Amino acid sequence: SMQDPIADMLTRIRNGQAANKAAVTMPSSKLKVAIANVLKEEGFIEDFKVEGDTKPELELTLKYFQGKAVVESIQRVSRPGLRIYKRKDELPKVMAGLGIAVVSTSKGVMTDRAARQAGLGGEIICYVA
Amino acid sequence: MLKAGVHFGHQTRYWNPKMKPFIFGARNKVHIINLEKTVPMFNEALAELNKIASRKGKILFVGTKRAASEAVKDAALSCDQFFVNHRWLGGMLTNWKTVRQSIKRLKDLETQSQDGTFDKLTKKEALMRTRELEKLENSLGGIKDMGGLPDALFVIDADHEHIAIKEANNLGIPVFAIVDTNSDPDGVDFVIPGNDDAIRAVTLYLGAVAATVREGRS
Amino acid sequence: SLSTEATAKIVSEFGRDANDTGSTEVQVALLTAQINHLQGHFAEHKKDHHSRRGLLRMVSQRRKLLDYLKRKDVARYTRLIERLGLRR
RNA sequence: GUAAAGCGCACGCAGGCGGUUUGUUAAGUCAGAUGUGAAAUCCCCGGGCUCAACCUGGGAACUGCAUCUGAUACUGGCAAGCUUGAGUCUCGUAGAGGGGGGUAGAAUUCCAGGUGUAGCGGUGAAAUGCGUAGAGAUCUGGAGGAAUACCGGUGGCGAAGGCGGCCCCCUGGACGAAGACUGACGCUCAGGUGCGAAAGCGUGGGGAGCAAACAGGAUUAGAUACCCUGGUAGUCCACGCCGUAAACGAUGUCGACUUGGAGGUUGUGCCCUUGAGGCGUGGCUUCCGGAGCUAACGCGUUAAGUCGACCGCCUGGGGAGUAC
Ligand SMILES: [Mg+2]
Ligand SMILES: [Mg+2]
Ligand SMILES: [Mg+2]
Ligand SMILES: [Mg+2]
Ligand SMILES: [Mg+2]
Ligand SMILES: [Mg+2]
Ligand SMILES: [Mg+2]
Ligand SMILES: [Mg+2]
Ligand SMILES: [Mg+2]
Repeated sequence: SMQDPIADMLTRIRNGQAANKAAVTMPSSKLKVAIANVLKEEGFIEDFKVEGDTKPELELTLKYFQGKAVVESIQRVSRPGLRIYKRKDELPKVMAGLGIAVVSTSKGVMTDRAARQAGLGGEIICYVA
Repeated sequence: MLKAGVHFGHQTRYWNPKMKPFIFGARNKVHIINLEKTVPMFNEALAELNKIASRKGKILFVGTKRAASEAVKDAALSCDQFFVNHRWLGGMLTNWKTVRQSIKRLKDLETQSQDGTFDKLTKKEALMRTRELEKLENSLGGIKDMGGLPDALFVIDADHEHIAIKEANNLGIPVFAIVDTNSDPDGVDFVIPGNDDAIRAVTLYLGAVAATVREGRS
Repeated sequence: SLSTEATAKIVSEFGRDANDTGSTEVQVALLTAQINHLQGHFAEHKKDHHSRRGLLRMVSQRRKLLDYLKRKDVARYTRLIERLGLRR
């Protein structure tokens, strides 16, 4: 059963880009959306939206570029049953900077560089390069 | 794209999830080539041919299928435009270096029968050499006057001329095919979804494209 | 499975009101029925292993059901047990 | 998957993991600070022995443990709900699913008798064997045991093993439909529990056919075999024991995404239903196959593709699944 909702979003995305699928959908939620917002304000997807009233949806429109899809590498990190929490100076550097690492800080779902510069640690989430 | 009302779609239900973004409908089982998105590529893609076509663009036409074949000659021969309507050879493009050897032969042998130079030898060895042209000209004909890889290329339907397409892109030759439903477009950089045959669909775009290729040279 | 009559009947007796089979307490009782009854069918034959599966399955389900009740409302839990003479 | 390696299969305690919204907390988590983290090593910058080894000044490091102050996104505690997960109900759906009891017809063998006469049976040939004490064949009556031709299939059901005539009785599960209801009650699971083909073991029954053993006969150089003529255990039954299999998809379970084509199976919505006809849309199941994966063979929306939760197992071959 859905023991890890986060992964699904990530998995759903990578699979889409590989399937040339326009966008993607899924039952949104606090974190789900917040995470997507990072992918948006960074450059990995066209945009995103939360449809439905009682039942949350998610119009996570995947983005593409030239003769290839945007997201070329996106995996989980702080997976369940093996949560990973790191400090400010203990934050990884996805693809030497070219990529990004979505991290959950006490301030919000920031990015490696972001939270890092702010001066605070946080639970990683993925290495969407 | 008004004339497009003379070819519509084709192929029952075999198609290919790759040509899906180009299907108007599927009435009476058989799909329907989305003529609406075919128009944009009709010209845009066609216009590009005129480009290189301007400088004696060696536009090589392809199509061995019954209908096309007999017609390919006319449309292409309308000018420098080369063509091949008798089953593509294995390497006539990539292995041009070795394939050409037949071209030279066909040429010299062609002249043999041309002027007073073929008449001689026993009917056996005499008529034997006739056979050669009876075939060499069948495939080497629409290329014998070609001096190396064509400036570009243009085939009727890729799904059948697969071999041709491969040799092209393998050498780095642009591809313009009119593949329909049951056809892999990924092998063509300029796809033109349209009936792979149809008495009109063939002759139509044939001379239609030949225009900007023969009439399009300044 | 269970007698339509006895089924609906046993429901109203524990239902939070009426026509609420899904009700927690309800499930237990309704389940305990075929449970306490199958005993006979099983007492006889005995080698009806395949049928045992259904029993053992629904049996374990009762537990997994009661534990819940005791977790989200110690009240109802301690009650139902009584009316059903459960817990040893 | 085939190289070493998916427990034969289930149920499930501990354990691990936990859909969703808000509030609350602030334990994990992050930050700041204060302790403590001996010195010497190590490291960087710098000195002193002609240099170097060496000695040394300072700092960094000491990944750590604790206390205090906060931060609240995430995990967790709590309270309150939510409904998509799971389950309950109603209604149908098909079925070699299970236990018990009946029961029919086809054939086999055997017994009795009628008819009839010199063969039958068997093989590659034979031979043993059965026949004049009358076989075989044929007809009539009867005794009994085991198994259900046809339907029947790429079929169906089941956790696995496995399960086919028909009839009833007791009984479990799976599926669709509209909805009505409970409200995360879930997934997985070491140990544990239970189910386990065949052969085998115990007690007591039953015994037609087949058949280890055994006995002849033939084959052969030999033939403790294959082949022939007989034939015991057993096979069948009841209750108990034994737990193994190439217990095989040689592929653990649960959940989510990822182009297609062809066909079987059963449920359901709709169409002059005017038709079996057509369209959809669920569960299951074969075949081909793309992407991708693969050492290749191959797998391919029923994955061995792309991910997540949990478990089992592998670490060269022989010795050895042997000894103790
Ligand atoms: Mg082996
Ligand atoms: Mg192995
Ligand atoms: Mg297995
Ligand atoms: Mg020290
Ligand atoms: Mg919380
Ligand atoms: Mg046995
Ligand atoms: Mg025995
Ligand atoms: Mg099945
Ligand atoms: Mg395949």
